[PDB]
Formats: sequence, structure tokens, C-alpha cells
Amino acid sequence: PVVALSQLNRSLEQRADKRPVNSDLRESGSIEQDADLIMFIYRDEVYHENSDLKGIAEIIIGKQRNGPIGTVRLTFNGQWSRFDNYAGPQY
Amino acid sequence: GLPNVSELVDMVYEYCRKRGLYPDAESYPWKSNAHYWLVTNLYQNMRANALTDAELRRKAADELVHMTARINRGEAIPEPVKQLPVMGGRPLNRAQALAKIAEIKAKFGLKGA
Amino acid sequence: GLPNVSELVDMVYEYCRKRGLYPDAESYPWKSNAHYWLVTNLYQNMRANALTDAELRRKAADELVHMTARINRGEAIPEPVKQLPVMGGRPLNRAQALAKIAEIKAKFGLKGAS
Repeated sequence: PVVALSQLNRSLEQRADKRPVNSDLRESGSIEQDADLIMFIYRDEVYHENSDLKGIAEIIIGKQRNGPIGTVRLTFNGQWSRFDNYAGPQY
Repeated sequence: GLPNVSELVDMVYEYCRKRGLYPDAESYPWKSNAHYWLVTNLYQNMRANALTDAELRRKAADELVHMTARINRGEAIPEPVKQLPVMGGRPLNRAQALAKIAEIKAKFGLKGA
Repeated sequence: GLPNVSELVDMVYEYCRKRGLYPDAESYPWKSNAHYWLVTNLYQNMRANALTDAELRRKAADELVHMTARINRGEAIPEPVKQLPVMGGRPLNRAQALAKIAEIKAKFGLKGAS
């Protein structure tokens, strides 16, 4: 497995909802075309100071080639610079 | 009674935040069918049009007016749309699966397996 | 009582000016929780949408109407979420650190530091 980090265009920060989508990989269509798996990291507290999800990060599977897609919630401990399994209630 | 514009917008935002874990929209604990329809329609409209807060409130008000006009003229709201059962019931152990795999290999005589 | 549109705009501007000395928005000495929510929401909206003065005033009026409607209908305002304590308790000195360094080097030896 090869995990490569990438970056997104600035225009994403102008949308009403800033959770990334595939079209946010602008100038890098070949990345979306060739990648087997695409995961976006979203932290709500970065944009909203009054977020109820402080310390909670979302991994959004924008493209899963051999399975379903959706969001996975994790706990973000920036104090220790770590991600952990989310122990809160799951819907 | 039907919620106002502000309550509808708050419910739509809460659904947008909390739908990342539910298997589907119909699995959300909706208070009533009308609430489900309105919130889902607003969420999809915002997703497909990148509507702002004021535009979302205007769309919520329009949907509320349309729903009130529909209710005043009658009509019965069907129970969501539904999509497939949940299935289940797979009490299979490793030993039986391995025996079945071996039986398949013997029956089909796979040289490479 | 809830401040008017002009007072809310002035409070938002004052919070924008003074937020430089606060580690987080919750550290601001707000008069009430509703004021905190309204001012922070307006600041975030105007920062993320590049609103003008008239648009900011319109948004402030809309937020005031929403707050008044919610207050008239009841509801309860919680106490944000907070984010981590301040910790502390470090009674460590240079000698103990050097002892730790010596112990690690003796245990390993392959540090290769000069």
C-alpha cells in the first residue's frame, strides 16, 4: 500500500459546506481517476470556534473502489498529536 | 405543528452534521414524515446548489408554505420511500466454510488451488 | 436585555479587535452566553463570506430575531464544549535530566553524539 498526501484548492473555503468532495481535487483530475482509495480529513473546529465536535475528526471516503463509502469519526488529541478510536455514540 | 423557518434550518444543519454515521436518511429518528421530507429536500438542495444561510432560510420558508397549502387541500403523506430489508442470519463457522472450500476444490479439481 | 442592531455590531467589532489576547473564544469575558453565540457566529459568517457593513447589520438583525424567537419559545443555552485543561506539575531540574541522559546513553551506547 502507498499512501500519498495531496492538497486541495482554495475555492473549497468559499463554499457553504467545507467538507471536501471529489471535484475539490481541481487541477488533479488524474489523481481522482487513478487512485484506488480517496480519504478526506475534515475537522469542524478548524472553521468553527463554537463547534460541538471539538477534538473529533472525520475521515470521509470520497471514492472506495471495492466497497461502500461514508464517514468515519475519530477523536483528535492535538495535545499528544494523535488520532484515536471514537468512543462516543454512533449513529 | 410544523416548525418555523429558524427551527427547520437548525434541524437541517443538525441532520447535516449527524447523518455521517446513519446507514441512510430513513434511519434518522425523524419526528414526523413531513419533517423528514422537508429536511432532506433542503439538505439535497443545499448540496446541489451550495445555498447560503439566507438562501436556505428562503427555501425552507417556500417549502413550509408549499406543505401548508398541500395540507390545507388534503392529501396523505406516505411513509418515506423505504429501500430493501436488513437481511441477516448467517450462523456459519470456520470449520464448515473450510470443509465447503475443500469440497469445492475436490469437485472441480483445481490444480492451482 | 438583548442589544439592538447597532449595539450588536459594535460588540462584534470590539470582540474582533480584542480577540488577539484570548487563547480561545470561550476565554472572552462575555456578558451572557447568548451574546457570545451571536457575536462569534457573526464574526465567523463575516470572515467566511466577506460581508459588507450593510450585510453585517442585516445578519445581526436576523440573528437578533432568531435569538428573540428562541428565547420566547424557551430552550436552554449550554456552556460551550471547552478544549483541554492547562496541566502542569513539572518539578524537574537539570541534574535529573542529565542523569536520564547518562542512563539512556549507558543503556544504548550507540547514540553517536559529539
